[PDB]
Amino acid sequence: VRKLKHHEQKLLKKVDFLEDYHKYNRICGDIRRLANKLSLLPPTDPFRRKHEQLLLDKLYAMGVLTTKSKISDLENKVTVSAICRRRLPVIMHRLKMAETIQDAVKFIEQGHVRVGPNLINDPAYLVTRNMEDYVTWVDNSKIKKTLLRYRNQIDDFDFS
Amino acid sequence: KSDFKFSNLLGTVYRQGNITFSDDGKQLLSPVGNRVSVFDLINNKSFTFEYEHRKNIAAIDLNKQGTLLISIDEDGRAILVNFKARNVLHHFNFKEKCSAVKFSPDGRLFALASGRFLQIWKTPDVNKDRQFAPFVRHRVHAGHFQDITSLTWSQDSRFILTTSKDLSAKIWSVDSEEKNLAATTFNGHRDYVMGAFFSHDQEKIYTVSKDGAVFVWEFTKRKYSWRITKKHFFYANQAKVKCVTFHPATRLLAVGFTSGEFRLYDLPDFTLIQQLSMGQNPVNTVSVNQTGEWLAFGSSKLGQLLVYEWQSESYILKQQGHFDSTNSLAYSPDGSRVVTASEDGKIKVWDITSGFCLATFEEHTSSVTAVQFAKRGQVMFSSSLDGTVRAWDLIRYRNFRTFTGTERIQFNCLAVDPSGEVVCAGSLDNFDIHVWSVQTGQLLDALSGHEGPVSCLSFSQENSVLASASWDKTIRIWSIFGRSQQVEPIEVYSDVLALSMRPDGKEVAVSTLKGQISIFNIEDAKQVGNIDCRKDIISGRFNQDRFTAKNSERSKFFTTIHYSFDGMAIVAGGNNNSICLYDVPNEVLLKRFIVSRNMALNGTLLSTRKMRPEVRVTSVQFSPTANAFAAASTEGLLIYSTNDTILFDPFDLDVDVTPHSTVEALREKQFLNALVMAFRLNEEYLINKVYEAIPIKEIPLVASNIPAIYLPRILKFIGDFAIESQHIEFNLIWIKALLSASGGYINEHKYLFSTAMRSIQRFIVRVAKEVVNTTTDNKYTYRFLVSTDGSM
Amino acid sequence: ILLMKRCRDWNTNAKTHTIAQRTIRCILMHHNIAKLSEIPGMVKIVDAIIPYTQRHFTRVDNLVEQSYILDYALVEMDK
Amino acid sequence: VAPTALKDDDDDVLLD
Amino acid sequence: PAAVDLEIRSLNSFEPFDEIVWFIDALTQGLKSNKNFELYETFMSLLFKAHGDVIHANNKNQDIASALQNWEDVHKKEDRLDDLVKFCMGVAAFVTTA
Amino acid sequence: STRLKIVDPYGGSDEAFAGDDVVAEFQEEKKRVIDDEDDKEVDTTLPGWGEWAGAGSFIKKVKGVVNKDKRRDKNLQNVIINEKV
Amino acid sequence: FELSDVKSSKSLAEIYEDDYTLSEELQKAHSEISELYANLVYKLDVLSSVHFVPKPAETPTISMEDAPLYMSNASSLAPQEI
Amino acid sequence: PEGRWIVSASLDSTIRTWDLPTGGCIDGIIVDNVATNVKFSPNGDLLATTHVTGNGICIWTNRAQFKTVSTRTIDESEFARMALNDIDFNTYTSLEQIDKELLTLSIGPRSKMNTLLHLDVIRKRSKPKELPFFLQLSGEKVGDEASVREGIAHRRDQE
Amino acid sequence: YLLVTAGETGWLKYHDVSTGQLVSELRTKAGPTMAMAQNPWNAVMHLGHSNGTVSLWSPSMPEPLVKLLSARGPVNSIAIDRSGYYMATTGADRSMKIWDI
Repeated sequence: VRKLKHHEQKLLKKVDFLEDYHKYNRICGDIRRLANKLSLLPPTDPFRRKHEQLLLDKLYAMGVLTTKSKISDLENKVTVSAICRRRLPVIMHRLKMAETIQDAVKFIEQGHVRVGPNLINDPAYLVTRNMEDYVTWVDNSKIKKTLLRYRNQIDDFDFS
Repeated sequence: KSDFKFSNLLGTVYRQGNITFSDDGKQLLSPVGNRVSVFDLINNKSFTFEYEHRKNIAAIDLNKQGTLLISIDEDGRAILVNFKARNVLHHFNFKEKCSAVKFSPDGRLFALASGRFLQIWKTPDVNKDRQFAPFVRHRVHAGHFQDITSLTWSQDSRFILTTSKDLSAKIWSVDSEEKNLAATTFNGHRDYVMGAFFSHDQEKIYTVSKDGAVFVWEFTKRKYSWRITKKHFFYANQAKVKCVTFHPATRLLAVGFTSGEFRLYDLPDFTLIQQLSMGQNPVNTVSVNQTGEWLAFGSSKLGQLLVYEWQSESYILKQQGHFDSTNSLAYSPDGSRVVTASEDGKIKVWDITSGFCLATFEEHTSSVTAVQFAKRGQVMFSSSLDGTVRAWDLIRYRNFRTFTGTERIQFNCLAVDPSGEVVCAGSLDNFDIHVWSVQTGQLLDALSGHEGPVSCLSFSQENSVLASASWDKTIRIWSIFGRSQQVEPIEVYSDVLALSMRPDGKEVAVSTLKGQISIFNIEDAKQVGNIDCRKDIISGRFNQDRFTAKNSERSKFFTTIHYSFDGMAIVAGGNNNSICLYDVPNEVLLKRFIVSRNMALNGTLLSTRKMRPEVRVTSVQFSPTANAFAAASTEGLLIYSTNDTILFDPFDLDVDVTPHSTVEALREKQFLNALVMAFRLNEEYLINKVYEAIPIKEIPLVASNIPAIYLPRILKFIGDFAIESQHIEFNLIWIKALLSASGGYINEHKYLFSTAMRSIQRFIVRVAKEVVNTTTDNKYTYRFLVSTDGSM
Repeated sequence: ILLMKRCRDWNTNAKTHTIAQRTIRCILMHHNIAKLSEIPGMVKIVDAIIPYTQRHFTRVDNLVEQSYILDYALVEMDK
Repeated sequence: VAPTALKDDDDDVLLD
Repeated sequence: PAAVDLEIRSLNSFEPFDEIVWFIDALTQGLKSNKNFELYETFMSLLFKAHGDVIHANNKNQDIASALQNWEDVHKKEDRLDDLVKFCMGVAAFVTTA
Repeated sequence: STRLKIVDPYGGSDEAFAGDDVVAEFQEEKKRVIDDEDDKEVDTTLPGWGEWAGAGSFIKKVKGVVNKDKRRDKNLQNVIINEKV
Repeated sequence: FELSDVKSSKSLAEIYEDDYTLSEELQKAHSEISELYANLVYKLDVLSSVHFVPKPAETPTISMEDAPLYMSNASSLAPQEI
Repeated sequence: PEGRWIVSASLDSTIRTWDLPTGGCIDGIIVDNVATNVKFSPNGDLLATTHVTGNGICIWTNRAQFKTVSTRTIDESEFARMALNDIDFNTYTSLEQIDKELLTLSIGPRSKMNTLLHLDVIRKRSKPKELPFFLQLSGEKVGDEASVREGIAHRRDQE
Repeated sequence: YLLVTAGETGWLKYHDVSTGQLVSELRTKAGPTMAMAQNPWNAVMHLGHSNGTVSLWSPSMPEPLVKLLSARGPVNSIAIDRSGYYMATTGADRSMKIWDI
């Protein structure tokens, strides 16, 4: 509706009903309820300790955690910013593979970027810590020709 | 040089739809995703039909004659197939989502539940020549105001009961003249009506609602009209009725609920015959046998198909398919059984002959990446993404040992020594091959040398050398056994994804990212062959691709390859819609297969991942019987076999060779010539005919005189024929004469006869040994009783 | 009771099972098995000797099966 | 009849 | 299979044990036919399983022993298969191996 | 009626009601609202407070929301008015 | 172990009644531990998966997956174990 | 497609189907107009022929794909005027018993023998998964420790 | 400023658009609501069910104003005239019923 006048505002308030990180906010929140409740379960229990280790190892195995972590840290290390930096286009940028995130999204959609043996056309794909070493352009990318053409190392035999 | 055709789907039994019993009651028809599978309960056998729908199957039905099978997908597109000959008859599009299809008991007509419309059509005549426009609609009926849940036929093909979500059960007359007889709509239910049925006399109509209420309808004077004389209520605490069926002859009511349980009742007394719980997942479908003694049940969530004999409280069929896609498969050395592994982390053991899950293992926490057998075959090994490698004894079916690394290394590939004493696994994160000892369970040593992740591993069967492949653009040959250890690296053009080892152990082929199958000599470590795969591979544009398939580079490589046991062929598979069978010595494509034809599979043709299923093959191995190969894919285990042998491939045929002449030689008692001439024609019926008609006395004479060229072929024929044949003593006598007469020749050339010998030992080990085991036990069970003194 | 306990221990060893089996055979051959059943403590010692006895049966039979190599030898001479 | 239609008691008291 | 097991179990066990004798005679004739051997072998196994104690207690009874003895004379001839099966392993394992 | 007559290439060449008794169900509901909303005479006798109680050997009126005779729905057929709310 | 400091809703009959007729609540935790991890396992997996990941899923019960129905348990024990 | 038959067209206005294994003509047709071409479908269910007259292509439905065909040689004289059963149908059925002395198993699945022998354990494993107003309580739980010191201290009910 | 929704679940949702909050949540006890309609005069909801009873509903009160069955069969639709004097329904048993609110 139009901007409400002062007397209109005072009589009626909160009548203004009728980049999103909602999912990552839910991902962060879900991690919280684990460690909160995993604390509730008794410490000497063997089932809690293994389950805590599987979580710490796995968010580590993601790279949400740059280093190995204790549960006490996990209630604060995890952030929406941690999930986004694992996004392939954000990985694309830090590597200097693409100048801008939007440019990285375009290349991902056009199919010029391979991660290990598999090609990804989904920009929202996030990369894990064992896997970022192998992100690169597809062998027959026209982009990969301009790479080696300037440096004058374009080898036709590799078709790149 | 053999024609492989799709035979059956393993690792998978049921997805959705309505299960239908064969009219004889000895077979069960289950729709399996994009295809339909038939299970022979009496004979304990199974097959999957070759024809494929455009989309997943929605409803099926088999006529009482057993000749016409109709299947309809979710788009309304119907496929009529001759059940006996397993050939498609006609393709029709009803242009509407058909909820249910059911043949008339007379068989002339079949009814379709279409939204709030009931369509009645005329069944084509199978005896007639293939007609172009055989479907003629008898009538179309619509009084409902909402979707029809189901329909039921009268036993006399004159009235139909239809239940809809309008909280009404309603009846029609198939004959226009008989409309005044049955033009009633039955009401009273509080929720959706699930099933309306006739009594055997058809005097009574039973209607069942989703709430769990069964109403008994009878014509009575208050002048005469239908009224609810009796009311029954299912007092389920929260479970809702999901599927209902009724058998008029025996008055059995089988109701499947959403809570995952069912109840059997005897109407009109409402006596609870039995109640069992099917699980926590809804019981989607239910069917009754023609006799009424077997009950088939189905839940869609976990792919569940069960058959129950309520008479004896026994289970005829009880089998689960993998919840996820199968990531790897492994045959037993003899080929009698195959083991499958899924992304869930559960391993399953399957019997090739029966095609049913013998056992399941739940010990692995995460996805099981690889599965392999030892040479001996008693033991099985598997690697998983939980960080463990587990060894399994398949006689007692126990995990007798578990292996793991110091720091919980993630394993993706596994290899086992022929002696069954060393197990080696590879990882994507460690770049190292962990080596263990089977007997003791400790880490013998770590084989270092790769600068990239180890993609595949394999032990040479004979020489016992290990060949390892990695994304480091090279392949390494390890002579771990011996006083001194040597490693021979052979660099490769691009990233290697799969590796296959020659049964001779002299050669190794590898599939690389460039789409090349390069074959290297293990001893000389030099290239001997290379095949192009880029063009042959078929990849379909995914719906979200903003770049064309031809320009796409997503998957033109093969992530899995295996050799044929003869050694002249490679079957290759990858994240694509194609399986390609190549010939190693001469480097061509023998034949290519389309793995799937469902559009719902992506490859057939900002905080949310757009993420849908894709068509793919994870692993592909040859059967050791040398007659089939299995491909692990998302839908399940596709086994392609050469069993039909309709093709004509004569060997060394001449004008004088003729089936009549072969019979004439038999009549003249020239058994040796008849057998040779039959094998030259390569006709199984003629090869069979000569085989029994020779007397037992003449077997050693003929066997000693067989030419060497025909020796491998006769041994193969005996092994495959003897596995299912009843003439155990007759077939064995051939194996005696052939081994006794030509045994030395077999030893000189072991590999030429390797498959034929193996088929023989399977026959004598898996059936012949079992027979004598009972025979001796009875002989010994006999002796103790007679000699021992009776009790006072 | 004393004798069979010795036979159970002897049965476990493949180098001494032969003596045990013949002694047990004479017991079954020269006694009322009904009386053998009712004696307390028999069954539990009796339970232990099938699995070793069956193992010896899986062996020996393999020793038995292999012996037709000799029958392969003679038929090779006859040629 | 409906339009859709086709076309001793042993005593339980016993002595012991 | 379910019908066969109820069938053999139901077989009466009171003297003179005629039906037990009759069942032995039926199987004895069946073996002579040399057909359905694995089936004919297994019903006898179930017969001992369900009625081994009944038979053992009355071994000295002439009728059981006589029908029992004839089944031995038949079964004893079907021992060639054990020798037949035994050879092929000895050579098959050897031929493929050495 | 109750069957579509569709003329297209593939064809076109050439009712009663039954149910339960609703009126009794509603006619049953009408007492229950009436009985609940009517005044109730609760027996407040304490058995044995002043007499022997055992094997060998006071009514209070409670006001309802509306009397049965003062209900608006009375004389209205097929009508139920819940005066309580 | 902790002593309740508030009224026991159960009377002495009820206390002694319960006596006549490792911990369920502790296992109720362990049960309700599991699914969210199964939920947490799925969500980041589909985020982190190149490839399709499906979502994880009185009356007597039919156990449909059997880990052989013909094998006997006694036959699965070694002569050393017995 | 299976390589078992030839169908040939000739200027005499006839189509002949020839069975290679026996090397004889099994079926004969007389076409009003000469068929210039004959081609089998990849599946073999259809046969396509073109003729000297007519702008279209005639398609023929292979009945052999739906049922067996007798391989008896066609009569030459009858065809001109118009202008062992198992062998004839290319099949064989195994004998019930080759010889009486020779041992033969039952005509059925081989898992039947395994089922009968162990049928007892089949049933056991297939079995589905599973106050008074004056209690009678005494001893330590009730605090009557004296009775315990002095020595003073249901299967049938289930049975 | 309230959005009312009737569904087969039978739970009657009362949502106010301006406040962006669900005012009240109520179960009819008459099963799924076949017909839904509003009377402009009193802003009272009218619901239709299989039994044929028509339940008059309001956000404020816990259980309905009025329960009336006019048609023996399910009421497919409910119509209220603009004045609110007259209320019309058609039963699934071909019955049509004209009523006064």
